[PDB]
Amino acid sequence: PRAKTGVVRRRKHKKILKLAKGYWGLRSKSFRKARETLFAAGNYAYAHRKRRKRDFRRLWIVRINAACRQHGLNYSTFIHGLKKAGIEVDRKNLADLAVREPQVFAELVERAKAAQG
Amino acid sequence: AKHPVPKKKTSKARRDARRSHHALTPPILVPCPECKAMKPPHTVCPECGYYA
Amino acid sequence: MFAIVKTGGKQYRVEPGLKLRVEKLDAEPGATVELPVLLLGGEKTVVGTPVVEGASVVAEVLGHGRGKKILVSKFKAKVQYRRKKGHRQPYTELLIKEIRG
Amino acid sequence: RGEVAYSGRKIWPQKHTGRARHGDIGAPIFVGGGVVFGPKPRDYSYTLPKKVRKKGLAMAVADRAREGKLLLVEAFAGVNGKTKEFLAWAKEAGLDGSESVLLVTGNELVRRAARNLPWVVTLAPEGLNVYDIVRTERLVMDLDAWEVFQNRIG
Amino acid sequence: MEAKAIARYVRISPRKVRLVVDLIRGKSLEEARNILRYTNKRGAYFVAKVLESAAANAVNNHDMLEDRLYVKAAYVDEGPALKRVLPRARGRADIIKKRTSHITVILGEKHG
Amino acid sequence: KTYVPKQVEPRWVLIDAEGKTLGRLATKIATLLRGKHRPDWTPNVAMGDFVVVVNADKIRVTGKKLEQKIYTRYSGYPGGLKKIPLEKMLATHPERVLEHAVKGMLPKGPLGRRLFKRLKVYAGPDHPHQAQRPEKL
RNA sequence: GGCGGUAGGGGAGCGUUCCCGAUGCCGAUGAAGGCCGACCCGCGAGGGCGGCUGGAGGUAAGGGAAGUGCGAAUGCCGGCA
RNA sequence: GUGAGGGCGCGAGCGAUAACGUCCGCGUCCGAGCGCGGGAACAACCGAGACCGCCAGCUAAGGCCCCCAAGUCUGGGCUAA
RNA sequence: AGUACCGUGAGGGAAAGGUGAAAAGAACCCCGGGAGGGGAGUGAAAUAGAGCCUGAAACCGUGGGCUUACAAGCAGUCACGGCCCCGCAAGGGGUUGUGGCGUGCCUAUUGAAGCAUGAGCCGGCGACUCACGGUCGUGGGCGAGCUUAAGCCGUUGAGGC
Ligand SMILES: [Mg+2]
Ligand SMILES: [Mg+2]
Ligand SMILES: [Mg+2]
Ligand SMILES: [Mg+2]
Ligand SMILES: [Mg+2]
Ligand SMILES: [Mg+2]
Ligand SMILES: [Mg+2]
Ligand SMILES: [Mg+2]
Ligand SMILES: [Mg+2]
Ligand SMILES: [Mg+2]
Ligand SMILES: [Mg+2]
Ligand SMILES: [Mg+2]
Ligand SMILES: [Mg+2]
Ligand SMILES: [Mg+2]
Ligand SMILES: [Mg+2]
Ligand SMILES: [Mg+2]
Ligand SMILES: [Mg+2]
Ligand SMILES: [Mg+2]
Ligand SMILES: [Mg+2]
Ligand SMILES: [Mg+2]
Ligand SMILES: [Mg+2]
Ligand SMILES: [Mg+2]
Ligand SMILES: [Mg+2]
Ligand SMILES: [Mg+2]
Ligand SMILES: [Mg+2]
Ligand SMILES: [Mg+2]
Ligand SMILES: [Mg+2]
Ligand SMILES: [Mg+2]
Ligand SMILES: [Mg+2]
Ligand SMILES: [Mg+2]
Ligand SMILES: [Mg+2]
Ligand SMILES: [Mg+2]
Ligand SMILES: [Mg+2]
Ligand SMILES: [Mg+2]
Ligand SMILES: [Mg+2]
Ligand SMILES: [Mg+2]
Ligand SMILES: [Mg+2]
Ligand SMILES: [Mg+2]
Ligand SMILES: [Mg+2]
Ligand SMILES: [Mg+2]
Ligand SMILES: [Mg+2]
Ligand SMILES: [Mg+2]
Ligand SMILES: [Mg+2]
Ligand SMILES: [Mg+2]
Ligand SMILES: [Mg+2]
Ligand SMILES: [Mg+2]
Ligand SMILES: [Mg+2]
Ligand SMILES: [Mg+2]
Ligand SMILES: [Mg+2]
Ligand SMILES: [Mg+2]
Ligand SMILES: [Mg+2]
Ligand SMILES: [Mg+2]
Ligand SMILES: [Mg+2]
Ligand SMILES: [Mg+2]
Ligand SMILES: [Mg+2]
Ligand SMILES: [Mg+2]
Ligand SMILES: [Mg+2]
Ligand SMILES: [Mg+2]
Ligand SMILES: [Mg+2]
Ligand SMILES: [Mg+2]
Ligand SMILES: [Mg+2]
Ligand SMILES: [Mg+2]
Ligand SMILES: [Mg+2]
Ligand SMILES: [Mg+2]
Ligand SMILES: [Mg+2]
Ligand SMILES: [Mg+2]
Ligand SMILES: [Mg+2]
Ligand SMILES: [Mg+2]
Ligand SMILES: [Mg+2]
Ligand SMILES: [Mg+2]
Ligand SMILES: [Mg+2]
Ligand SMILES: [Mg+2]
Ligand SMILES: [Mg+2]
Ligand SMILES: [Mg+2]
Ligand SMILES: [Mg+2]
Ligand SMILES: [Mg+2]
Ligand SMILES: [Mg+2]
Ligand SMILES: [Mg+2]
Ligand SMILES: [Mg+2]
Ligand SMILES: [Mg+2]
Ligand SMILES: [Mg+2]
Ligand SMILES: [Mg+2]
Ligand SMILES: [Mg+2]
Ligand SMILES: [Mg+2]
Ligand SMILES: [Mg+2]
Ligand SMILES: [Mg+2]
Ligand SMILES: [Mg+2]
Ligand SMILES: [Mg+2]
Ligand SMILES: [Mg+2]
Ligand SMILES: [Mg+2]
Ligand SMILES: [Mg+2]
Ligand SMILES: [Mg+2]
Ligand SMILES: [Mg+2]
Ligand SMILES: [Mg+2]
Ligand SMILES: [Mg+2]
Ligand SMILES: [Mg+2]
Ligand SMILES: [Mg+2]
Ligand SMILES: [Mg+2]
Ligand SMILES: [Mg+2]
Ligand SMILES: [Mg+2]
Ligand SMILES: [Mg+2]
Ligand SMILES: [Mg+2]
Ligand SMILES: [Mg+2]
Ligand SMILES: [Mg+2]
Ligand SMILES: [Mg+2]
Ligand SMILES: [Mg+2]
Ligand SMILES: [Mg+2]
Ligand SMILES: [Mg+2]
Ligand SMILES: [Mg+2]
Ligand SMILES: [Mg+2]
Ligand SMILES: [Mg+2]
Ligand SMILES: [Mg+2]
Ligand SMILES: [Mg+2]
Repeated sequence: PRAKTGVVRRRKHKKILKLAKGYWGLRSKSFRKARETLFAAGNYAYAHRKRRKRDFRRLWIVRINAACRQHGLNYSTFIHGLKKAGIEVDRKNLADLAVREPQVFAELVERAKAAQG
Repeated sequence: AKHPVPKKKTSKARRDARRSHHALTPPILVPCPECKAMKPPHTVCPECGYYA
Repeated sequence: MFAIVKTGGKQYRVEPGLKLRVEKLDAEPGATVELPVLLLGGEKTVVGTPVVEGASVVAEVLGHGRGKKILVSKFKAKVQYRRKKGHRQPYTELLIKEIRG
Repeated sequence: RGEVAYSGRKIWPQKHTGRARHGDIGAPIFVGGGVVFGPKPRDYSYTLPKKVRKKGLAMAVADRAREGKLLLVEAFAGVNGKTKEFLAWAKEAGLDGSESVLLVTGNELVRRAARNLPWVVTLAPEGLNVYDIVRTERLVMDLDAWEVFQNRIG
Repeated sequence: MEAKAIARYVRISPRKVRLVVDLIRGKSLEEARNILRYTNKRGAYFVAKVLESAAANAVNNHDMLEDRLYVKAAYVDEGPALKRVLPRARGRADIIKKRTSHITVILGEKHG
Repeated sequence: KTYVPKQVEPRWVLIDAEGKTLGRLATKIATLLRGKHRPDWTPNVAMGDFVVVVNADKIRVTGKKLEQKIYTRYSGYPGGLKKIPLEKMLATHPERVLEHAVKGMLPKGPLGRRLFKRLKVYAGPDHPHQAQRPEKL
């Protein structure tokens, strides 16, 4: 019984070569190079997922300290407010209220200023 | 073969790029007073003739 | 009225009636669950003690569902170390209804 | 790479040649070279302990007996080797062709008869063997046969 | 209706004629005849010969009016190479590829 | 799913200059060039204020900076490193000081360049009185 | 409650060739192979479905035996750059 | 399998109270954690042991004037280089 | 095919198989010196048209969609926005503007993106087997026993002695 390669290898290559569609130049036409790229990208994506968090963690903090500044306080001071004033509400994200419903935000600014000191 | 030698296969893009200015241009032709045919300027041509 | 509910370990606001996908939840295929877990309102309701001591949001479990597959794919160089996991994450579809405060 | 038809010479020097490095086309890394641990004729047979061979035959027969398919007979009325005969004969016997029948008998003529049938496998008494037993859904045999079966194990 | 015409196996390099073809693409038939006739390239000869045989077929087989058809499209693909040796100093020997061309020219009715 | 801001409209400002400390002014200034004060802010977009400075010639600076603070500038040529003390800058084109001070505090990408155009520096005061001149401090 | 991992030890699986299964079943209303998918099942290697090609083969469930999986060896043959 | 080890802290010899030097002892990290945050960048220095997912949350070292998250924070001194 | 070719010679030693059920292998006309095309015609099929079944990949080309001439780069990846294409929809597909992040694969090594090795690219060929004997584990048969070798009879995919 001789088991020639047969279809197998082609299929494996093509399977991958699809994954690499769109990649610049020889890096989507040659199996070998595309593969090498995918390795990297796989690791990239997975590392950037963990990042996506950090990025918005920040994006929101800027907005907050932004509109939180208009009423008259540092993000630091403002946080200390709601963290002390019981409101574990507004996961930083939902302090998007600064954009729609500024009044609601403002409510949270005095509530904070107050119980803060 | 000897001393200087290309370090890396020219990219198929970087190649065609070099061929930027390679395209040709149409010959400059004109209708002649003689026949209705076309001549290049300043040139006696068949089906036509000239004058002195 | 805007209404911030917490659930599946994540905060989201909610409009009177609309579809929302949330971390999978233990409930019937088509039942109803309250997210008594709720903060604020569109008529200004600072959530004092973390949660409003009295308020609720009602929603219908429009159905469960998996999610488009992601390829978690580790690769450590010089060390022939490759790993390819497929991962699709479960969830459920809440249709909002009563934001009864 | 020894039995292949090529010669010994070193394809080329192996030093300041720029070419790879080699001995002779025989080398299994050539296309048209020798094969590696490719197959060579070998005896696949072995000696399965006798106790076991019998146990098997007994258990095989039995399995059919316990299934009710086993059916000893002596009444072979359709004699002269002639399929039609055995055909009609099996009709009576309750063998129609809905199930495969391993027929076992001493009489070569009964053999001749059933032989050409595509749902029957003819076989002498000494031929009894698990594979054939197991193959067919239905065992049926001559008394002289069933006897020389008990002879082997009884 | 469109109207094809193809010269296979034309013994000449692709890169070479492709230059001349790309000169007539999307052109008036009469203009092309004019260009090709006077354009200075070995490739003119072949591209012209086919460009013609196309118009021919266009009229005698697909009854388009010679007076209006134009170059709807026209390309040139590479046919099998033609390899020769080329003896070289100190005994090396490069193999010179004499390439070849398939030239297509499709013509179409002037307009509507 | 976080809010992405739409097409806003430039808010021109008008910062003074005289008296203000070089560094400390620049700081504020850039945070306007980037929108980072406006809550509706977003990195990828670029929508900070059109800052306009006047009388930059009257920028103050602590210590011997007028003498010590030298700028470098390397022409591609050999020995082409040409240095220049703060004095000389303020003497000649002065806004130049305030300009780079800010430039050096803007992000290094393309929009960082785009952001630089947003800044109009002078010494007069008096700019081209476009429209908005909302004074600030 | 544990779960980074090279050399290495252990375990479970996927796929190629061939055999029993087979005097069978799939198959021109379309076999193998090729091309294509944003679908379905599998953690995965894979498996399935659908359209296009292709024109005659293919081979379950459960087992069995191996010339059984390639990116590299200045590897070998060919094609093209 | 391994029998080239490497750096760092400490304790000695050698060395010149030289060396990304060497040679032992104890420990440690890299090796195999060139995975993640800090140190501009940087195996082994500080922080921490990555099963996968999350546009949640607290903190570690480090850091909070702008590039760059977060105080141009409060109070008392010193320094003019 | 021991041929072509290589070697003075002993001697080395290739590549190269497939239309179609049938030749029905394309009369005749058309452009062309011819080759080769277009039409006509044969055929179930002619992208079966003659080194002609299938016809993959690298590689070359025409057309279309998106994008690019103030930009800094292991070519990805994460986010957002534009444009084009699917779809009742919500969604989805293609492209890439800006923003964040990011030192190729293998090998060898105390340590490599490494200015250390290997690889132009693609396709196919390519490396832990087998026999006997050992040793342990393992699924069975029998057990103070267990088992047969060569061979003989039988069979021609039958076992038995
Ligand atoms: Mg193989
Ligand atoms: Mg598939
Ligand atoms: Mg992409
Ligand atoms: Mg990589
Ligand atoms: Mg945070
Ligand atoms: Mg607003
Ligand atoms: Mg509103
Ligand atoms: Mg030009
Ligand atoms: Mg005259
Ligand atoms: Mg309550
Ligand atoms: Mg790496
Ligand atoms: Mg290694
Ligand atoms: Mg490496
Ligand atoms: Mg490896
Ligand atoms: Mg109410
Ligand atoms: Mg020979
Ligand atoms: Mg020989
Ligand atoms: Mg030999
Ligand atoms: Mg010899
Ligand atoms: Mg040598
Ligand atoms: Mg070489
Ligand atoms: Mg060799
Ligand atoms: Mg040898
Ligand atoms: Mg050969
Ligand atoms: Mg051969
Ligand atoms: Mg051979
Ligand atoms: Mg019974
Ligand atoms: Mg029945
Ligand atoms: Mg000419
Ligand atoms: Mg006409
Ligand atoms: Mg062309
Ligand atoms: Mg010469
Ligand atoms: Mg060449
Ligand atoms: Mg003033
Ligand atoms: Mg002075
Ligand atoms: Mg100098
Ligand atoms: Mg000078
Ligand atoms: Mg002015
Ligand atoms: Mg668990
Ligand atoms: Mg593990
Ligand atoms: Mg195992
Ligand atoms: Mg075979
Ligand atoms: Mg059928
Ligand atoms: Mg049908
Ligand atoms: Mg097959
Ligand atoms: Mg087969
Ligand atoms: Mg299919
Ligand atoms: Mg099977
Ligand atoms: Mg092998
Ligand atoms: Mg390998
Ligand atoms: Mg190779
Ligand atoms: Mg070659
Ligand atoms: Mg080659
Ligand atoms: Mg070449
Ligand atoms: Mg040692
Ligand atoms: Mg040591
Ligand atoms: Mg050690
Ligand atoms: Mg040590
Ligand atoms: Mg030292
Ligand atoms: Mg360790
Ligand atoms: Mg690092
Ligand atoms: Mg350092
Ligand atoms: Mg390390
Ligand atoms: Mg480190
Ligand atoms: Mg906190
Ligand atoms: Mg702290
Ligand atoms: Mg701290
Ligand atoms: Mg102080
Ligand atoms: Mg002080
Ligand atoms: Mg021959
Ligand atoms: Mg021959
Ligand atoms: Mg010959
Ligand atoms: Mg000769
Ligand atoms: Mg000779
Ligand atoms: Mg050959
Ligand atoms: Mg031949
Ligand atoms: Mg004939
Ligand atoms: Mg013809
Ligand atoms: Mg005629
Ligand atoms: Mg003629
Ligand atoms: Mg003629
Ligand atoms: Mg012809
Ligand atoms: Mg002809
Ligand atoms: Mg025709
Ligand atoms: Mg017909
Ligand atoms: Mg038909
Ligand atoms: Mg066909
Ligand atoms: Mg041919
Ligand atoms: Mg055929
Ligand atoms: Mg194009
Ligand atoms: Mg184009
Ligand atoms: Mg399109
Ligand atoms: Mg276009
Ligand atoms: Mg760029
Ligand atoms: Mg990017
Ligand atoms: Mg559309
Ligand atoms: Mg539809
Ligand atoms: Mg709807
Ligand atoms: Mg699309
Ligand atoms: Mg890093
Ligand atoms: Mg080495
Ligand atoms: Mg070394
Ligand atoms: Mg090692
Ligand atoms: Mg390099
Ligand atoms: Mg070297
Ligand atoms: Mg290298
Ligand atoms: Mg070496
Ligand atoms: Mg290597
Ligand atoms: Mg090299
Ligand atoms: Mg070469
Ligand atoms: Mg290959
Ligand atoms: Mg036992
Ligand atoms: Mg025999």
